[PDB]
Amino acid sequence: MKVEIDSFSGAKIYPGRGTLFVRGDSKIFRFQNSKSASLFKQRKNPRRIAWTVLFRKHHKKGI
Amino acid sequence: SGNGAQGTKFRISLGLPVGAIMNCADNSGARNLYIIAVKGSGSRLNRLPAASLGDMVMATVKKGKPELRKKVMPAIVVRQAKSWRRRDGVFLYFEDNAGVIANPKGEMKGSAITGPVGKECADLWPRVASNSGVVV
Amino acid sequence: SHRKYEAPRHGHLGFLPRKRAASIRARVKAFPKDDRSKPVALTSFLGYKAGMTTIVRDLDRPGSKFHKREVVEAVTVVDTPPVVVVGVVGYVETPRGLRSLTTVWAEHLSDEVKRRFYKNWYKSKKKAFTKYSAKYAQDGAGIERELARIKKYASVVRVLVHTQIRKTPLAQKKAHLAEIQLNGGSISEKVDWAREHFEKTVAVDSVFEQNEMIDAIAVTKGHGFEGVTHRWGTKKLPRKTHRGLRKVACIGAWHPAHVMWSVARAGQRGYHSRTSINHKIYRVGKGDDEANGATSFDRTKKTITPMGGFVHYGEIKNDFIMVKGCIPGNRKRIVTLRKSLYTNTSRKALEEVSLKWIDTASKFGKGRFQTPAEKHAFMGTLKKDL
RNA sequence: UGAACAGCCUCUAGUUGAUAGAAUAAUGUAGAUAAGGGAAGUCGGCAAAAUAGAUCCGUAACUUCGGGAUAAGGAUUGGC
RNA sequence: UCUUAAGGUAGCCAAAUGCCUCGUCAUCUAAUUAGUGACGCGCAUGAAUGGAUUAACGAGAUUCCCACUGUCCCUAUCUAC
RNA sequence: CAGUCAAGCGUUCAUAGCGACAUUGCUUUUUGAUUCUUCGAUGUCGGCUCUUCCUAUCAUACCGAAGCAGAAUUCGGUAAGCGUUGGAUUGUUCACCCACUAAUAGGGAACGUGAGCUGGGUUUAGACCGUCGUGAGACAGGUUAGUUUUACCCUACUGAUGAAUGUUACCGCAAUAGUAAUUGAACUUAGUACGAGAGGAACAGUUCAUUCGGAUAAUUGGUUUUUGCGGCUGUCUGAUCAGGCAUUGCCGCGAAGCUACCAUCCGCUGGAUUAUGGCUGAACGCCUCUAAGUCAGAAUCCAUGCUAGAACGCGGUGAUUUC
Ligand SMILES: [K+]
Ligand SMILES: [Mg+2]
Ligand SMILES: [Mg+2]
Ligand SMILES: [Mg+2]
Ligand SMILES: [Mg+2]
Ligand SMILES: [Mg+2]
Ligand SMILES: [Mg+2]
Ligand SMILES: [Mg+2]
Ligand SMILES: [Mg+2]
Ligand SMILES: [Mg+2]
Ligand SMILES: [Mg+2]
Ligand SMILES: [Mg+2]
Ligand SMILES: [Mg+2]
Ligand SMILES: [Mg+2]
Ligand SMILES: [Mg+2]
Ligand SMILES: [Mg+2]
Ligand SMILES: [Mg+2]
Ligand SMILES: [Mg+2]
Ligand SMILES: [Mg+2]
Ligand SMILES: [Mg+2]
Ligand SMILES: [Mg+2]
Ligand SMILES: [Mg+2]
Ligand SMILES: [Mg+2]
Ligand SMILES: [Mg+2]
Ligand SMILES: [Mg+2]
Ligand SMILES: [Mg+2]
Ligand SMILES: [Mg+2]
Ligand SMILES: [Mg+2]
Ligand SMILES: [Mg+2]
Ligand SMILES: [Mg+2]
Ligand SMILES: [Mg+2]
Ligand SMILES: [Mg+2]
Ligand SMILES: [Mg+2]
Ligand SMILES: [Mg+2]
Repeated sequence: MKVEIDSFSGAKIYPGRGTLFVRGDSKIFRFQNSKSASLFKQRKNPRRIAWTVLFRKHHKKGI
Repeated sequence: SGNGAQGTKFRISLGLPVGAIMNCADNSGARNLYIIAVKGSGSRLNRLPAASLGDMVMATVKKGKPELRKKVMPAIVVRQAKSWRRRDGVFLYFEDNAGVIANPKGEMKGSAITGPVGKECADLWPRVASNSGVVV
Repeated sequence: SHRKYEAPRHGHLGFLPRKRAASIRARVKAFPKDDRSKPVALTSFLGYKAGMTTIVRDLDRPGSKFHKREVVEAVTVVDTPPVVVVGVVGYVETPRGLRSLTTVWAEHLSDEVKRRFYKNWYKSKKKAFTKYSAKYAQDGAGIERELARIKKYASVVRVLVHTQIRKTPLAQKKAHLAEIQLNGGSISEKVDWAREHFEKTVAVDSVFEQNEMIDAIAVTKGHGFEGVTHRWGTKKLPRKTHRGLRKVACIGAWHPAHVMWSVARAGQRGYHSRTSINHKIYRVGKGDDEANGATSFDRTKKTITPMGGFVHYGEIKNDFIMVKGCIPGNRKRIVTLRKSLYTNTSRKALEEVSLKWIDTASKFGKGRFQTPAEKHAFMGTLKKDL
């Protein structure tokens, strides 16, 4: 019962939701859904995807 | 699972059937392992024996040291790459399929493991757990 | 000649015929064995499958790796508004079988149960039980005579109950009527427990308790006509097969010069009566209880209903049963929950379950918030201004 | 458009013909997609997939010296 | 020594030709009645009834490898008719 | 494939296990023998797929015997309930090997199964080779290429309706038929019993797993005409906006539904028996599990439980047409 944070979108991950990905260098990425997993696998920059936490932080939205 | 295995393994989704070539994660000299059998597998018509994380398999070496090639030897699967679900609800997977050459008792032929190792594999195989670096 | 490679049979010959069940309400075919010492009680209950959700709990299983660790489990919610007792049946033992002797109904019946006796309720003059209600004219002497007959005869006593379907988010309006056996106490005690519970309601917490193992009796989801590949699970034929590959290649030998009853053949899949057993009750929730979904570890003020409601069902306003795993039947389907037929001491039973968290994210998509307060606190202010 | 009488869209001209309506079971015929594995399938990789244009690199054995050769194997490509 | 008209030369080979036969050895594989390379008393190879080789070519036959994939593990789902 | 006898083997010893010389049978899964059926045609090998049956039992249950300390084995009884695999080479049946496994037992069903497939083989016409033949040609010799047709009828089977019973509605019973779960590992027992040592168990308990079955879709994954949102090419609507067409234009994501040991859950407890071991106990003053009587006791049987519900089996109950 730990609420994790999506490594791409910054979404909160509740138990049993999404996937966990272990990269070859043993770095762990958590994804809330297959949308975040797919954009990460497509090598999209989270800072250039308008609805992510990094994007809104970088462009100072809702602050 | 099998000889030298510490305890029982809760079921993991099978991702590696017979004929799968998985990377070789130790420093024995082999570059890959060709899965030819899975220890403890059941019997069903047309159903391939398939391995998962923490399973002992019988494998051959197709790339690597010539003294390691052309032989049948045990191996333990240390990274799966097929998504599996732990009891705590997490579905996870690695990039690649990896295993380490073992003896039938469960001691690693090599002395180091390259890359991460699944937690189920480390809990089953103490020699793998002691030789491993980062576990998941 | 012989088969040349052994393979187990496809399917189960004890679930035949794979035909549509005679009714949408699967019948309870065996009740728990009576114990005259215990107090008089119901043996089963009626409810409606709402949907499934997810929980997290600590596991108490010594010797297992996940002992004292958190486990995510699927559960099924059944909406169980209190049933209304409207009748009592007496059953006498005969060399031909258990035979109904008589039925006694309550003085007043509701419209939702009177609808069950009509195919066209709107056209009807609604004359049902009008002359029967006159048996209570002076002192219900006819009712007393029939109850006396049930006490004198009738080794087995069952009560007729009906659902309160009006309290569910269903369009049906026609309540379900069922017989539920009474276990405990003498025959006279059972007859009394029916008589002072006519037109009264029975709550689900008076029948089922926390951690109890119960059975689910329901008709399964319908799928219409199915071929053998999915109705029986046979091997698909090769890609090169002329005139179809979703078939059984050999449906019999030359002799016997017939197709066997045991050969897999296409036909109706689903809509079968199923009695599934050993489902553990994880929560008995109350309708008149805000924070149904709040636990000891949570204290997050939320009901059991997911955001946007249970998909295709609606919202849970009544009492409910949370059973581990899945039960036969689809959402909105009438399901009968029966007490366990035997005493289970397998230590997978009789293990006290304390929930830590109940999932209430939307099931209409990839729900990422549990409450609207959580959603508003995460997303901040939107253009839509409340 | 494009190397193009290729494929795709349009102008002039011509046609709008081929029994229809309703519903979307199984099995088909035609078209597709698939986690992980990757020929373990099968008599046999049958069938399908993968490759593919152009530019610039880089191309072995062998050879009748003409070839092999687009060998193999790589990089790039829009708009303004 | 017997007998022929003369006794199979150069080559080539369990070959699309070798019965025995799944020949023996090696290689290829975890494992090969398959493939390849050798061997040759060759049931019954062999020189324009052409022998041996051979670059290039082939909707010819065959074996292995890389890639690739629903061929398969093991199925599922969708569209039109 | 099984039996009878018992020379001999088995340190000692015919019969723990074997068992020569002989000899009695059984079976029809080999190959022959025959020519009764079919030549106005019964599609002729194998494999794939799928069901069932047999037992002469490989494994699993319970047992008896051993040259059974233990472990591991071997012989045998009840027993076919339940399983009996993945591959390399071969068209192969067979074989052989690799490997897992509790085990990789043997057979039948028109050498089960071609309007089920496939077409590798065999099995027309093309072609090559070797031998044979003057030759045309021959070759259960090799090689290569060679159209696999029809169900809409009857029955069977799988599912689906349905007249008739005063009508109609609801709640039920239960005859009959079906039936299901299976196997392993790890921990503990225990480095204990046993054994000089070497080695090395079992019952009770606990946690998982295999094979199978029934369901289910919270989650993860797959699927996409949600043609839902966005993107991209070509062309057309003068441009913009917004769209058409490219037989679903293509790409990304994609709810819902469906769905996967690719996901999750669940798969009962009583009685009577077999083999076998017994008690009491004669026959036969003794003995004896048997003759009378009787006690335990198997993956067996029958119930419990589960599925269907006789459309010519039954019950209870509601209303039963005022012009
Ligand atoms: K999905
Ligand atoms: Mg097969
Ligand atoms: Mg065909
Ligand atoms: Mg959902
Ligand atoms: Mg131009
Ligand atoms: Mg056009
Ligand atoms: Mg047309
Ligand atoms: Mg795939
Ligand atoms: Mg193969
Ligand atoms: Mg072959
Ligand atoms: Mg092709
Ligand atoms: Mg070349
Ligand atoms: Mg010579
Ligand atoms: Mg080969
Ligand atoms: Mg050769
Ligand atoms: Mg020769
Ligand atoms: Mg040509
Ligand atoms: Mg004759
Ligand atoms: Mg005839
Ligand atoms: Mg004739
Ligand atoms: Mg015929
Ligand atoms: Mg026997
Ligand atoms: Mg094969
Ligand atoms: Mg035949
Ligand atoms: Mg045919
Ligand atoms: Mg036939
Ligand atoms: Mg042929
Ligand atoms: Mg010919
Ligand atoms: Mg019965
Ligand atoms: Mg299923
Ligand atoms: Mg147009
Ligand atoms: Mg066109
Ligand atoms: Mg005695
Ligand atoms: Mg009836």
